[PDB]
Amino acid sequence: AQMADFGAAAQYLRKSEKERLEAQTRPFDIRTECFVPDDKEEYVKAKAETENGKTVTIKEDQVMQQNPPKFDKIEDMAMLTFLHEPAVLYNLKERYAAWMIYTYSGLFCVTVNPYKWLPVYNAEVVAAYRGKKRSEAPPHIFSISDNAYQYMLTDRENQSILITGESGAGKTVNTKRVIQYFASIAAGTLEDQIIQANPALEAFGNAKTVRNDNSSRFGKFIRIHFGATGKLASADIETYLLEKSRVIFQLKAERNYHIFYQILSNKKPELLDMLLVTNNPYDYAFVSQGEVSVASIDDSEELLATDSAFDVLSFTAEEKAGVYKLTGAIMHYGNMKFKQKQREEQAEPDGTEDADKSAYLMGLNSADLLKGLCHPRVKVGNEYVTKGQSVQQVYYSIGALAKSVYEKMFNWMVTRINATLETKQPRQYFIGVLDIAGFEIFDFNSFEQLCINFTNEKLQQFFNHHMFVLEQEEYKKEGIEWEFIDFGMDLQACIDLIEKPMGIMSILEEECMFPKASDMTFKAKLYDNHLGKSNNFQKPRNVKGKQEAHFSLVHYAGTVDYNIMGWLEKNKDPLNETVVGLYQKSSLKLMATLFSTKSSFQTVSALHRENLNKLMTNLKTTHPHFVRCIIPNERKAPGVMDNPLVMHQLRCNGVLEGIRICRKGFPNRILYGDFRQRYRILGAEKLLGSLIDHNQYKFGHTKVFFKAGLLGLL
Amino acid sequence: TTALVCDNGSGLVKAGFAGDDAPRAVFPSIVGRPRHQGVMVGMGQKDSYVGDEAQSKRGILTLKYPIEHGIITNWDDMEKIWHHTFYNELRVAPEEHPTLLTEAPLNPKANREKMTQIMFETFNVPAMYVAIQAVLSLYASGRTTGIVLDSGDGVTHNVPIYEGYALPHAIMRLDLAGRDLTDYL
Repeated sequence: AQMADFGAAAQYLRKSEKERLEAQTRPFDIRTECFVPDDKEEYVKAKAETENGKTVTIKEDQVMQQNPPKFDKIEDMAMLTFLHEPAVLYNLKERYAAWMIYTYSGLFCVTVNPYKWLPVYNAEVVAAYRGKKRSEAPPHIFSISDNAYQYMLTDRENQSILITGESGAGKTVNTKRVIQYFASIAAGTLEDQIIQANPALEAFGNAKTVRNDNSSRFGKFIRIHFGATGKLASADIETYLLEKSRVIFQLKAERNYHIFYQILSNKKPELLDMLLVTNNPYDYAFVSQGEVSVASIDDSEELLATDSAFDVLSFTAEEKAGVYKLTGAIMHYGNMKFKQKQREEQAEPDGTEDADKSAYLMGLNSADLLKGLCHPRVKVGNEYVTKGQSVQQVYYSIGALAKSVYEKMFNWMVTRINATLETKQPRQYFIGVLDIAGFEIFDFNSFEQLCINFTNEKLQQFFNHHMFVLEQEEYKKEGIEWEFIDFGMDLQACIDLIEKPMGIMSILEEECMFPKASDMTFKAKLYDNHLGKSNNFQKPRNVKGKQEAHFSLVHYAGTVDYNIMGWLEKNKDPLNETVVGLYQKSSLKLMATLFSTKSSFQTVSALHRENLNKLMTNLKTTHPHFVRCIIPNERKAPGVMDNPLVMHQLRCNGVLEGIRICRKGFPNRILYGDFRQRYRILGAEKLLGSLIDHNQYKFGHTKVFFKAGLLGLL
Repeated sequence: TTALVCDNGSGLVKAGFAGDDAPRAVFPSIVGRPRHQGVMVGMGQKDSYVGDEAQSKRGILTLKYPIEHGIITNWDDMEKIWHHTFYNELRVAPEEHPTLLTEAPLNPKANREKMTQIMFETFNVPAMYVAIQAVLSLYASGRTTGIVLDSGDGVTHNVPIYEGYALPHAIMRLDLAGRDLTDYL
């Protein structure tokens, strides 16, 4: 009735009543159809004796009784009776087979990339969601965006959109379609403007990851602004913490940010000659640690796209050649070589060719650079005194310099873009579009993975807090007396030992300052402080055949193992203020514009943690709205998803967390009339006074609440 | 499944796998404990060092042998040394390997009883066995007949064998060995 106005798209958004009513009467049994594990599917239906094309007999408290066919295509699994892994898995499988790539999950919004053009977005014939709520329309994200509009207008409070992004595609198209929706509602457009200069971010904050080929190594938080009354204004984007350790160190079979290789494509010899640089990548260490090139992409077209982006931006000749000079100088850093002074402990240079290159490039002096690197100076009270240096300390200084150069250049380009997309009258309200990397579980986890997992941990605890308070509100609404330990914070507050200034990263910096500290000493200290005294901290199970881990933590995404080899090199950032002063005077005006505005302790962990807390404060002042994109298959074919890949994804996507938490309901909350009609075989006081446990329900204001595992009997 | 050989001795632990040609781990049978103060906060002070780690830090440690004259006289230290031998030197799991320990002749019964009890309880070896050092020395010499004079760090003993038959009434055990020569020097 209310769906036929979507026409050809109604079949996708919500099927007609006929197939659904014939699907609500399927003959299925609760005691002859369960779910058992598997080697290729990991989860299969069966008939302890079990057969579905393969026979096994297993324990009777590991099977999952399949869901009732009353609910076998509902788009919101928050109403099922048997909430378990294969239930949700095959539910999504089925709703994706009979094409409906959209799904509600409690509070999330799970969508799947269809790999197929669908008119489910265009034209406005489907974008007619105007005015509606989420609960009544078919489960489209445009309804979510409309709800965000209604909320921001009716409370004058900022809103937030958090999508999972490490999926290669589905992130892009979903961002595009939602921002197009926002352009439409509160109406060379701002979307054109956004996607014009996006190659900047693509070339600076993206690199080939072992399980990807274009991964955003930073957070994109688009602020799309609205008028005081609700007409769209200009939109300023905000960037955050960046995996800047990538600047120097790269693992095997990976590489740092594209721009190096884009330039190195030997496309425009003017650059490669202005930077006095060859084309062999194996001559510059900061990029040649892993792989020098991936055959899944060409670099010439990337260089040309980036040139076009610089042109459409307000960059001049200097605002382009200077950035090229900065990148070239960072690369010429990679092969600066120093030796101990003969018979004594002091770094001495051997060959200054790269020093000449860098001094010419940045607008600096070669001798001044060399000495200020070899002779740091401090402000002691009201005096100046030089400091001696071992070679490794100077190498630390060089790496920190390169990192800071790259980071501030990145931030300045961010501000430049935010300016170039800004011309508008005074505004008040906006919607937050938070793009972020997701959880990582690779076969060899390292420090950067610990950082990203901690970020995602904070974000997941944040979401859990949100869903906790909304559920508590709903329970107060129906007079439903039920109180519980905060699901939002306490279950995860114990897995953030990493932040407590005695935990993992704290002890990490402690060792960074501790003399002669080794990874073995670090492991010793870790085991002293946490082995046995923590339940989440456990020893890894290193069985010969895999790379060795050194400790294991139980996150929400399973139990993760890490290998601590090389982490002191990852975290140390002793910044050399002398060369900072050198920068603040350079003739290369871009350098001065970067570093315009009574040190030896800076750790990547510290800055990472503080930026994370900054983003958390940025969020906690607003109201969130979540999105969960999924890549169904790796062969990119439409129609079928490979279940182990998608299952691992959904595990790390965190929706299973929402399922586990609503299991602590009463996730099933029904009215009186529906249950009175559907189960009258013999007002609800008499109907459930007939029969089970009386805590299975909580009668209040024409609402019945059910724990999972009750409607499999009805 | 392969088995372990753990010739203990009173001056050197020699361990390895049954089937090799030479012991895989050879380190001093010694346990060191720090005697001095300890001032650098956060240096990660260990309570005790074993093996040859205690040999390089010996400037600040007080060294102790848990075996005096072939007899184990400190069972905690000996348990430390065995734990080291299994987990840090050989890097195996004792629950998956029969262990062949070795002992000198004519030393108390409680020694072997405690050896086997320690093994079976605090290491859960699948099986074990306690041989005599002179018999094994004769195996290695490739003979079945001869009088073998074994002289290690703690005890010197003769065992005469003939055609594979021991003469237990002619076994003579003497209690000066390498360590008494070290002290005399």
